[PDB]
This record gives sequence, structure tokens and C-alpha cells, in this order.
Amino acid sequence: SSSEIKIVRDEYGMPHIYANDTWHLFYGYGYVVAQDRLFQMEMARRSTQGTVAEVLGKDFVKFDKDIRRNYWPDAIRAQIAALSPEDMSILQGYADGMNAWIDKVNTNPETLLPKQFNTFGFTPKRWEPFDVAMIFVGTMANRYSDSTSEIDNLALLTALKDKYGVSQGMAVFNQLKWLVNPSAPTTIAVQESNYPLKFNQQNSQT
Amino acid sequence: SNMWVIGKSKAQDAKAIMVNGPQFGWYAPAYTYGIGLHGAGYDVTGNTPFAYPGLVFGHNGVISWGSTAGFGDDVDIFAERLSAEKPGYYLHNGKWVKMLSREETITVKNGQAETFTVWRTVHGNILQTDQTTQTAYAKSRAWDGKELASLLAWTHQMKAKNWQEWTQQAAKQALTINWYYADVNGNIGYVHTGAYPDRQSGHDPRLPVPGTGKWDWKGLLPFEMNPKVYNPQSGYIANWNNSPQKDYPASDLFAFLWGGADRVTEIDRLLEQKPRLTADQAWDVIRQTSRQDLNLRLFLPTLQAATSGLTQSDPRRQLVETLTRWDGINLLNDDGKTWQQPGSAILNVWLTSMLKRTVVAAVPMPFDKWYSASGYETTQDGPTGSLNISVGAKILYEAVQGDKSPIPQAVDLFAGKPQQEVVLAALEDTWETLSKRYGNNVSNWKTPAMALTFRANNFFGVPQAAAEETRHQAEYQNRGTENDMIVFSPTTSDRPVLAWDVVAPGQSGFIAPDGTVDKHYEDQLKMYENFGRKSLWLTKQDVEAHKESQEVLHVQR
Ligand SMILES: C[C@@H](C(=O)O)c1ccccc1
Ligand SMILES: [Ca+2]
Repeated sequence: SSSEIKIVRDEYGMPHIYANDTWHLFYGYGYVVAQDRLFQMEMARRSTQGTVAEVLGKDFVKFDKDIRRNYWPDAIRAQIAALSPEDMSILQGYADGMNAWIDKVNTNPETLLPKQFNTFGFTPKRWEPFDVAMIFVGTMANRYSDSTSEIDNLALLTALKDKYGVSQGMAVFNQLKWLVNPSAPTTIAVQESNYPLKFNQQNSQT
Repeated sequence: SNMWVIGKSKAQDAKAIMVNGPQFGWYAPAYTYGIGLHGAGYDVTGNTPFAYPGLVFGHNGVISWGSTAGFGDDVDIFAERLSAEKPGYYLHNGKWVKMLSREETITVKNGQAETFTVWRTVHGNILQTDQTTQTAYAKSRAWDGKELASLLAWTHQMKAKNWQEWTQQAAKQALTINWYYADVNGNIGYVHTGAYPDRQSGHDPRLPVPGTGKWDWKGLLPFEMNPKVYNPQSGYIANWNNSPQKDYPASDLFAFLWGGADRVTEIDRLLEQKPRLTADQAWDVIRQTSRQDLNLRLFLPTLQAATSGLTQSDPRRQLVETLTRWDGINLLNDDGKTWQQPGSAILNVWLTSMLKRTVVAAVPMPFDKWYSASGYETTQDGPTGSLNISVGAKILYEAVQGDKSPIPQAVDLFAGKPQQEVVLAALEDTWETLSKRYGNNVSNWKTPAMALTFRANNFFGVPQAAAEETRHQAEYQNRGTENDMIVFSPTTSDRPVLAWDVVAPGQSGFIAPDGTVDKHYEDQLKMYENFGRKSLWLTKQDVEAHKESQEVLHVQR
């Protein structure tokens, strides 16, 4: 059956989804995620979109604001709207599968609502592809691929030049924050290859 | 995060072994989620953070994959030129261009809502800080507009059946991530994936650039530039967030450096020590690296030289002999509280003192603070992440290397003083400090061990569980939040692939309304603790033979 989704859990509760098409496969995935980690995923959704204060109060306002200033929702949405039917099926299925479990949860909360929801005083709401996408954007791209301290760096370089003079100051910055260091142990050995690009290390943009 | 991939020339009783230990911090419930997908072109098993559609750690019976953060420099900052007369505009390519802007409202439980505006330019969103009537800074990511593509690339790579099909997906992943490959035939590979900017000539990527136009990126570098290797002569691929390749520049973070001192050497050493390794020995590398003090190996020689000519009764000399006899592998005493040996405490005190006398003394306040951490700092809950060699220590290491360092010592961190004298003075501080605390009989020193906490708040500091759900583990271990190993073509099995992982505390985070905790709420916690692991199933028959429950849904889109 093209509509059949089988879920089999192993000795550790780990789910294996069996389905025929893209949408049904990820529907199953979303379904088990909602069974296993609904509260964790609900709060994750909120962290990545900056809507924690809605449920936890004033101590999270600054946090919410910082989250929102660090991305552009409409751009994320446009990336989703440009997705092919097959790719969309991944995000839509996943969101739908979660929704299927969430509907069952809010229909019979006396036995299915994770205790944390009663404890924090709110109930779970449905998901859309945007939400699924932001889990990834907020916890992977923003946590691990969004690092820079250039402003602080220029501040440090500026102090070094004030203390040691211009030429020496530049030299000390290249000593505390080198661009490259040839003695750095590398995952790819020198025998294999090297990076062919050379960079300015004199702040020549000024 | 660490990773070692052992190829055919170095695998024993197998053709390839992959062992990944991604270091995300420790949380309850688990940071990653175990999942198997079978259909629509997928056939995979493994586990992945926040249940992303794409499994970051897993295999498909033909190839296996993993990741560690790359930390390449894929973000630059553009100093936009503003004008009081044109609020909301910035100067770009000769014209006053209108910034993108949006209104947001923070609704607040039991509080008053707050409304504010977020601003963006052609370079990226505007930063709140460092704002002036004339200037605002935009954060420019090489991956801007490629978020979804990276998410899909991570999903589609799961269907790859060889190096060519896999690198095709790797070229679409735009975040700065190290990707690793291994396959049933014993092939192994690595790609420092991501989008990287094609910068103008003269653009120092560690410092901001004007946003008026002349410094705009040319575009993005092509995939040909991304560091990669397939079946390296060494016969192995090891990484611990260290540099991918010779002459490859790191992230611009002032606290981040790829230099002579790198924790990855700890892994290279164990892989080179044995010509071939079995799956069990490759797994054992987790236990060993998770207990290895990372500073011993770097400063011991310096410590020996300085005390080599002192009398036997010199207490400075004796702290060094202590270190010399030590393997640097910390173990817990029977008490579950202290370490069997005092080496880390010694190095910590000595290093803290060295930095304050050297790097710290040469940097103008308040930047000096950036270089004073010894890398042993922690709270009673223990480290929130991995342990690493501190930025100051890395700089200090170039200094004690003398002429063997390729980094010109523009200023002498030792300020004219002989290195030995400064090393001795720091040993003197260490002895005074430590002997005053533990007494003069070193052999009975019971110094504090680091412990580990699976936190109830997620990485953002937002509760993802109730406080009481926090889990504790006596022994801190500098290892992955999860560890998975995939072994291809194991000679002692009936399968062409075997795989294991550990997802602690457990697969499930569910607690019923009455407080009844799921059967899979904490069944992997003790396993994590003792470097244990459970099997990951892939084939229909394996999953079926190990089934605990089954459920069938009938649904139409
Ligand atoms: C934890 C983080 C890292 O290595 O720093 C990471 C990011 C992306 C994939 C694996 C690990
Ligand atoms: Ca940069």
C-alpha cells in the first residue's frame, strides 16, 4: 500500500520507518519524533524562533530579541517556496507526521500529554515546514557556522598599534592571532595537498 | 568533536572503521535522536541532532558518514556607512540604498509585550552592538541563502553509494563542516565542506571591511578549493576541530587557533602507534582520549629543561619528576571524587601562572583577559563542552619552541628574562599554592576530578525538561556527546557491516502525566558511563529479530 507506514522499534526504543514515498517516509519520522521528544522539540522550536518568553516569562525577552535579530524569516520561507515537490515532501511530511501525533495528544491529554506541558502551563501546537527548517537553522548553522570576532580583533589590533607602534603592532597581532601557522597538525597530510590561496595579513582594507 | 577513520591499510579484521564523537555538550533528554529510514531511496540507520531529517551520524550498508565542525572563516563583517539625514539607509556603490527592516513583537508570559525593529543590508543583518550615528555593522555569511540547501545536502548524501555521488552532495552543504566518508570496500574520505568567499585582493579576513562597495566579496570560491582527501597515504583520517590542510586559514575568532599545539596530535599518536587497529582498539581510543590531559605533552619538555640542572631536593624539580612519570591519563579514586594523580592540578596552576607572566603581561588591558585562561576552568557541574588547549597556551607554546616556531616573536613574551627563570618562578608558585592546600606529601594528594552533567536546559539556556531531570555522571570524559562506530567488512561477522552507538540518557524523553517515565528514558545512561555501546540495526531481518513493538499507519497526503 502506498499509504502504509510501518514503524518498528528495537530493544532500545529506536524507531525504523518503512514507507513507499518521500512524504510517507518523513511523516513516519515526524510521528516518532513527536512520540519521543515532543517537549524537547517544542522548546527547541521556541529557542530557534525566539518565542520562549511567551511561555517562560520576562527573563527570556533579551534572549528572544537576540534570536530574532540573527536571522531573516522571510528569506528562510522563500528558500522553502523554491523547493522542488520532492524536497518539499521531506519537510511537509515531517511536519504532518508530527501533527498527527500532536492531534492525538491534544485529543486525549489525560494520558498522552508529556508531563512537562502540564508543569510549564501550556499545550503543544502544530508544525509547518518552516518550523522544521528552523530547528536545523537555529541549532546547527547558528550555533556552529556563525562565528566571527572581527570587531574585537580590530579593537585588539588597534590597541597593539597604540602600545607597540604601527609596524610592530601589526607584527604582534600576527603573533597572537596568526592567519596561518605552517606547523599546525592537519587532517590532510602535506604529501597529499596544500591550500593554494594566500591572504593579506596587514589589514590592507584600511 | 573528534573523528578517526581507519582505512584498509590500517584496519585489522575489517576493511574500514569510523569512530565519531561529536561534542555538543550534555543534555537531558539526549542531544541526538536515533532513527532508521527504509524506503523512497533511503536505507539508513544512526542518530542525529534534534532529529534533523538528515542523519549526521549513520550508514546505509554501503557507505558511512560523520561530521565535526570545520571552523573555517566563512563570515566577514561589513562596516556600513550611515547618515543621520537618511535613517534606515546606507551608502553602497555610490547610492543611498534602503535597508531591509521588519517589526517583531516579543509576547511575554505574565509580562508586557515588547516591539522592536530588525535591520538588514545587502551584507546581512545589522548587529545591535557597536552602533554609532555614522556606523552599523552587518554580519556576512558565505552560506546566506543556502540554509535549506545544506539541510537537503545532509539528507541526500545518505543515498550516496560511492565517493563521487557523496562529494556531489558535500559540495552543496554550505555550512563550515568537516564531512567524513567510509565504505564497504575499505575506502575512506574527508571534505572540509562549506561556502567560502572569494575575497578582494588585500582583504584581511580577520578584520572588518567597509560596506560601501569596493570591498564586497567577488563571489564564492568553487568546490575545487575545499580541502578534501580520498584514500590518503597515511591510511587514516583524524580530526579534533584541528586544521584540515596545510596553509588553510582558520575561523577569525580571537580565541581560536590552529598552531603547533593541537589536541589532534593525541589521536594521531594512538593511530600511528599500532600499524593496524581492530574495531575494539579503535573504540578504545575514545576512553583514552577522553581521559588524556592535553597540556602535559606540550609543556613537559620545557618543564624538564628548566629543572634538569637542579638538586634532587628541589620541590620545583620534584613536581616535574611527578609529571614525567605520569601518562597523563586521569583516573578516578575509589571515592568517585578525586583523581588518582595530581598532574592536571599541577599543570593548571603552573600554566595559569605562566600565562599571567607572559602573554597576559604583553597584551594591553582589557584584551589581556583573553589570554589568561589555562583551559582547566570549570564549574561544580563540570565542563559544558570539550576540553582544549587554551588560546594563551597555544601562543605560549610557540614561544617555548624558540626558533623551531614558524611564528615570528615580534615581542618577547618572556620580556628579556631567560625562559628557565620564568618557568621556575611559575613552578615556585605552583608548589607554594599546592603544598599549602594539600600538604607537603605529594604522593597523597587527592585533587578534584571533573564531573559531568546532562543538563535539563538546552544549549541556549532554555529548559527542554524539568530541572529534576538533570543527570549526573561522576567522571567527566572529554568525548562525544554521543559516540558511534561503523565497521565495514568485519571478518568475524555474517554481515558486510556492523554498527554501534550510545544515545544517553536514552531514546525517549517521554514522561506520562502521572509522572511515569518511559521504558527508554534512561536505559543508556550507565552504558555511556562505562564506554559501552549497543548495536544499530539496518537490514529488515535484523530490525525484525530485535523488534520490541510495531505500529502501522494508513494515510494519504
Ligand atoms: C559540536 C560541533 C563541533 O565539532 O564543534 C559539531 C558541529 C557539526 C557537526 C558535528 C559537530
Ligand atoms: Ca572573517
